[PDB]
Amino acid sequence: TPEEKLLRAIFGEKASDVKDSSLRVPNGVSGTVIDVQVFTRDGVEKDKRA
Amino acid sequence: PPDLRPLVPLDGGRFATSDLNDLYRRVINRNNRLKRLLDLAAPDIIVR
Amino acid sequence: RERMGHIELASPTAHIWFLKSLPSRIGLLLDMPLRDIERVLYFESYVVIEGGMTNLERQQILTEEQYLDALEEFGDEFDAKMGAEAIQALLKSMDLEQ
Amino acid sequence: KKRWYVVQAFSGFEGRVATSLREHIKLHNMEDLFGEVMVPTEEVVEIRGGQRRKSERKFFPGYVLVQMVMNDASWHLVRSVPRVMGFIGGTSDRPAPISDKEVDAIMNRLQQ
Amino acid sequence: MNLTELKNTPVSELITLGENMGLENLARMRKQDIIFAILKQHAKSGEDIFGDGVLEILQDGFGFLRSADSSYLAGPDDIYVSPSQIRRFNLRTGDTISGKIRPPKEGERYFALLKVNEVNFDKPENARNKILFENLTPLHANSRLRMERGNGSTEDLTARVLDLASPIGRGQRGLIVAPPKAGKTMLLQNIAQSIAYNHPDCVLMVLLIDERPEEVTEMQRLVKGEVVASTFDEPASRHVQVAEMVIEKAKRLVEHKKDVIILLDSITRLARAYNTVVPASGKVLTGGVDANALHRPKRFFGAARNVEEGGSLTIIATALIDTGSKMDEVIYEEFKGTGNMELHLSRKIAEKRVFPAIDYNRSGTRKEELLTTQEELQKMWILRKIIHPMGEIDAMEFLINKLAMTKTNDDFFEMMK
Amino acid sequence: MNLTELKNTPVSELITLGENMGLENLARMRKQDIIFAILKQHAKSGEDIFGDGVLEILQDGFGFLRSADSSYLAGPDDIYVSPSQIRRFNLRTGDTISGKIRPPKEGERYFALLKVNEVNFDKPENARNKILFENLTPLHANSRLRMERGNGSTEDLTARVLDLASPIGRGQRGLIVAPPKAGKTMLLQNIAQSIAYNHPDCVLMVLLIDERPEEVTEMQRLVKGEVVASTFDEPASRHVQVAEMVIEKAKRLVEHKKDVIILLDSITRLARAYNTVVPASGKVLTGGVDANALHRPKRFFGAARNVEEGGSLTIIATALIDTGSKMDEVIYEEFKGTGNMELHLSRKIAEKRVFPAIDYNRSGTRKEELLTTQEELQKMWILRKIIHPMGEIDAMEFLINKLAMTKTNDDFFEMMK
RNA sequence: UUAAACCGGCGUGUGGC
DNA sequence: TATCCGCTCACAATGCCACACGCGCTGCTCGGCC
DNA sequence: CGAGCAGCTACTTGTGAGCGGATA
Ligand SMILES: Nc1ncnc2c1ncn2[C@@H]1O[C@H](COP(=O)(O)OP(=O)(O)O)[C@@H](O)[C@H]1O
Ligand code: BEF
Ligand SMILES: [Mg+2]
Repeated sequence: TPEEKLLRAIFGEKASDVKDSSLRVPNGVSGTVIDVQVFTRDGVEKDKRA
Repeated sequence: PPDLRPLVPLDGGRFATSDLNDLYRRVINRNNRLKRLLDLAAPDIIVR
Repeated sequence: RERMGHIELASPTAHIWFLKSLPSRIGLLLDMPLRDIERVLYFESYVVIEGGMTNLERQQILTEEQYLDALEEFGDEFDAKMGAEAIQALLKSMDLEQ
Repeated sequence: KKRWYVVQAFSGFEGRVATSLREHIKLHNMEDLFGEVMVPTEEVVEIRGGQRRKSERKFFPGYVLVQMVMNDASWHLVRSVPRVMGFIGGTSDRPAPISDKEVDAIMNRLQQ
Repeated sequence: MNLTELKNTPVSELITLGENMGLENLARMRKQDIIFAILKQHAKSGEDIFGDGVLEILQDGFGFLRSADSSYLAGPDDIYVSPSQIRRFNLRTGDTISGKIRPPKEGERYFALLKVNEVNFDKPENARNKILFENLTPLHANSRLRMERGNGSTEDLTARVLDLASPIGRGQRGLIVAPPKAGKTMLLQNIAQSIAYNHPDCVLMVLLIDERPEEVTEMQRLVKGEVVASTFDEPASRHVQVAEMVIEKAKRLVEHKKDVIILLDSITRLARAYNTVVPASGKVLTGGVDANALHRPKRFFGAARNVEEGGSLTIIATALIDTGSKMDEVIYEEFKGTGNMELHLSRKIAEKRVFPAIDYNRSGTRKEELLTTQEELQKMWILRKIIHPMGEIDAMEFLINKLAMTKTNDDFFEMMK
Repeated sequence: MNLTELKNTPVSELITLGENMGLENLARMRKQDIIFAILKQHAKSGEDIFGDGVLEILQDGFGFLRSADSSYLAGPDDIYVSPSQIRRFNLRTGDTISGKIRPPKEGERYFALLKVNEVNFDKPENARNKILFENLTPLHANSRLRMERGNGSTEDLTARVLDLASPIGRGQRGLIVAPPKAGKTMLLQNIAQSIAYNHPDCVLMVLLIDERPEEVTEMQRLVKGEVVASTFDEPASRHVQVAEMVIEKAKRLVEHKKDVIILLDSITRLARAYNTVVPASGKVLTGGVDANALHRPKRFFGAARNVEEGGSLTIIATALIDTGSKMDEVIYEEFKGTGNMELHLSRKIAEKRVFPAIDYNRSGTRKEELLTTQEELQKMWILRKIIHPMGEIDAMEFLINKLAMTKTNDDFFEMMK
């Protein structure tokens, strides 16, 4: 409904974002991160870490 | 049944599919074309 | 998983498992070798049914020129279906006890 | 007599297959033995209304049955152009075309 | 038979007719669902049903025959129209089509129209060979549509005042700018009644968008003609659906050389729905309206025009002000410059229980000389000259008193003497 | 053959011509779609079609030949122009090109122009070796363009008053500042008619942006010359398209040493469209206008100039006031300082049915001594001296009475004696 | 109607035994 | 008109385990019953 | 308008049986 759209717009850019959709380490393997690699598509805004 | 030949969500236009689905697709397409050809009084060699 | 559907085909079709099993089941049932049935099912040849007063045998196969030249001798009483329909008609009118 | 022989081809480019067949006719000035293409893919919807105008101007099986009085050199011509998947017809490879009643039928399909 | 022939009557006659047809309990399902079941049984009796409706074209190419009494909306009795008819005749949106229909076989959806028998109350041959609507030549209002009733009612003045403020004619584009609680409802009511009584030749098509259902019921069974409406019960999708459908029906009826009056209230809610159903262009305007949110409203508004060849389309869409926010006012602005006919109503005088409170000052008509005779135009010019130098309350009380002291408008001219 | 040759005539002759061509039912499709189908069949007859149109350049490098009768907009008969012509001759936007065209093969889009035969009514050799428009030397109005008709009509005064208020000449930049319901329509109408009748040498190019379609039809078939317009039926995109296209056509025609009069109404709606189609700079001005929203309007306005070498471009763009909001007034302000020719119209006198109500006080022309002879300039100075010390109503009634009591302007001078 | 609790299909290549 | 001789095709080829990767682009035509 | 079709190998070897076939 228009109220939902105007509400999610006035509260920033938020929706049914509850999707975890995050990568974790596979169950059983430890380690220490030593290098991060990120590559963006032309046009997408680069985050500060990139 | 569809559970035996699944279409799991592979991202993008690329899709992880079963093999039988393409055969069923082709068979249904040919069957629909044959059903629509007989009504249009199509040539005998064409329906053959 | 247990519930399934079906496909209504406008034209009959022959099952390949009884065609090229070596030996076949339809070829032995019709007393006809596999090559003639193969030529019939793929529309390079015909097969006649309900011979009767004609000079031709029923279980024989015909080609395109054979169906052309043999059409003028008998028009109404002569029946020559082509494809899986002809095979189905042969199977329907085939007795077993005799 | 220039009969109307039916032929199947590499589909998808069927119109371009017809144009290439025509180019091959006009190359060897084969219009003596040959006629035209008769690709009556002419279901002619033009519902150019609001929110959508892309109408399907083409609907017919991928057959481009050509009028010609057949010769074996003509057969090897129509097979020499690429995209000729099947020259159908009951035969070894020298078929008999469709009758004239289906010529009237295809005239109906063209007019519609 | 015809669906509307079963629709003019309440659910009670439909129930007893279904009992005559020998079916399941009809009162349980909806009355339009009752009509669907009844037509299904009537088709089961071995007869071809005769249906009618205006055409709605989807992306697939087929059509739906929406009925008049169903407010031009989706229903179980919407006749399916195969694409072959759109290939033969190419019936566009809004074409009133009547013809033979068959029942839906199982796994199908609705009734299918076999052969058209009537195209827009004319032979089907005129449907293919015809000049289109956006292809016409728009013109100004040549013929004048008088508004006064002629027997001197109290709200008859509400028509006379228009004929005294700014005339209305065929093909005009009228706006009604009024705040809430001003008197627009009764105004358009008596306007429709006067158009129907004094000018029964033209096709009265009253329109209602997002109002009370009681208002819809009061409008449908009070005025002459078809009354299609879409209240708040339907979202912006069905709002824009019914709007474009009635506008295309009017386009087709003008193509058939007929006059169509479209009294719409309100245009601001229609604009809100349009702004709701437009894709975002990554930017907003002043008030909270998208950039391309006005294109389709402007199209719907400018569909009205006067034609050289035949027929006219005159829309009177009410504009709403005093809503507190900007966007609605923005709409109003974007609509003062496109319409060639303004009419402004007063709420500051309506709160004084002074009706009807029409703004005589900012009312006007472009090319109004074609809307009235010569000497009547001179007398109206002199009358506006008299009305101008006095105050607002002065002009309005003078209007109401001296027009209720009169009965008709030419009698008013002959009394001012 | 030529598209305009099939366009000057209505859809009826197009229908019978298509019936002569033996095609599908033509009346069903649009009349411009009829022309597309008809030209397709004419090309099927084995002949090279001869087309013409003004060039529109996209980002890809090819061009479109937009036709005059199609209001310089997108159409199915827009001739495709291969980039090779832009490589050989480098035809810029607005260049009227006529040449041989071929039908579109399937999977193509439109007709393709093979070889140019006429470039701006001149040989193609002048197209490559030519001095450009923004490369010219702008000057003031040297030659005077008289406005009075000469037979003494009632609206002939509406021209005379200009010649009595502030002269108009070639290469000038004119503004018409007027509120709504003031008399701008008939004013520009008789202005165009007088320019055409008294000065048929110059190219009359009347322009209309976002008005009623009836107004467009009244303008097209009343005045001499090409009438391209874009009503509210088209969004800001097509508005800016037609605007830049007519301005580039005028630029090219002045490059070819010809005089172009551009009567535009209104400039405020054009500025609104421009402000609608500019990228947001994260800030807004007073009234609700973007920062860079004025650059392209200012370019379009200053395109008018008088040239040393040949030709002139004189634009008369009407400014709109009394709109209630600020932004429009802002436009007006940003436009008083760029134009060197102001003309102000009165609505406070127009409501009194006193026409024509031109503001004689705030009207004026910069370097007006080059616009009129010596002693006529002395007499105009003395006449403005007489007009000044009396009131507004006094000056205006004196104007209208004593000029309707006259027939021509020099006769008016000889009667004031 | 209400309350509580819970919610790798295919091919390919390589290597090893 | 029966009996070997040779042509032609189907069917099969250890089992596990571990790791890794790649399963495409664009134009046309057909399907139409939310 | 969406979806599906489509256009841009040659050393495996054995074992076995079914089907001409040719030759008296
Ligand atoms: N020169 C004139 N003579 C007579 N009437 C005029 C004249 N100029 C304007 N009018 C009146 O003005 C009205 C049209 O106004 P319009 O041109 O639309 O105003 P604007 O264009 O400034 O909004 C007509 O009804 C006409 O009676
Ligand atoms: F009302 Be006018 F056309 F500005
Ligand atoms: Mg105007």
